[PDB]
Amino acid sequence: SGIVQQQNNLLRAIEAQQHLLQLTVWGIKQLQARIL
Amino acid sequence: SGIVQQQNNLLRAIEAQQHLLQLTVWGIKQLQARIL
Amino acid sequence: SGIVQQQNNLLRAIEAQQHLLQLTVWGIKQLQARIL
Amino acid sequence: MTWETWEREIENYTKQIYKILEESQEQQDRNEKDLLE
Amino acid sequence: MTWETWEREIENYTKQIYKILEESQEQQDRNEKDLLE
Amino acid sequence: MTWETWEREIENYTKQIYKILEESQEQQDRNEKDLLE
Repeated sequence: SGIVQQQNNLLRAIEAQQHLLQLTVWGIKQLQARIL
Repeated sequence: SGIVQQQNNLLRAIEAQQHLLQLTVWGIKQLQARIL
Repeated sequence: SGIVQQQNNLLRAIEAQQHLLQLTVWGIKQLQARIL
Repeated sequence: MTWETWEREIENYTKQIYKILEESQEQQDRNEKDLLE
Repeated sequence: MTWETWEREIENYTKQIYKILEESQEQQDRNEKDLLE
Repeated sequence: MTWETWEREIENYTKQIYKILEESQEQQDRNEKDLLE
């Protein structure tokens, strides 16, 4: 039980980090387009 | 024990990843401030 | 078996995200070299 | 490396990550079902 | 998305992650204690 | 923070995570072997 529940939470953390990663990609693309 | 240890390994990797994410955010903000 | 399999899945996710993170670091460095 | 390649690489890894996240969701599903029963 | 909404979204998800990882730490503690039993 | 220290921290956490991922892969293989045998 405890292991399966912690796997759920690690997956949620990874999912949130994916959101942050995609936000950082957006920022880089905005800067890239600006200075091209 | 090995399964519990691996959960800790993954947690540690996610935490390190988060520190890297924090640094990329800082860098993007620095560039934004200069370009905009 | 399912718990071990999920540890592999989460490890693969973190590894894949680390590649994405390295690409964002490259991008920040690319922009930094132009702006400043 | 060109920004064109950078973009392609971003899209590729993003695609792969979502595949892995789907597998992980499906396995989490199996594991939670297996536990409850 | 604008730079203003970007920043707030970064903050939002960062707080979410801190919360999830704190919960995950607490769960790690419990699983390690359970492992003796 | 400045760009020099940023570069240093990038390198430091990058090495940190590479070591943890290596350890994780080794542990994964060990757990799979133990499960089978």
